Amino acid sequence: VTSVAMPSYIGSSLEFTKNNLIQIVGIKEANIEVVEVTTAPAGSVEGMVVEQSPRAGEKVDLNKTRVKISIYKPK
Repeated sequence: VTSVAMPSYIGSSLEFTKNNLIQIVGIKEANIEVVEVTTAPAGSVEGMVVEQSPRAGEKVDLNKTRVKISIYKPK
């Protein structure tokens, strides 16, 4: 079975998170969706990962899972 635990990316930059998934975890670029969210916990920095699917430590299948990364982009 080619399923690993999802790293915790909350608080990291999008660039780090995307390239970690691709180069270290082995997720295909096609299976990463980036969404911008307008709200985030207090202290969040614009551009930072504030939510992720799968959640930290949950199963991610290297070929099946559609990874979703939410980035804080306030108005």
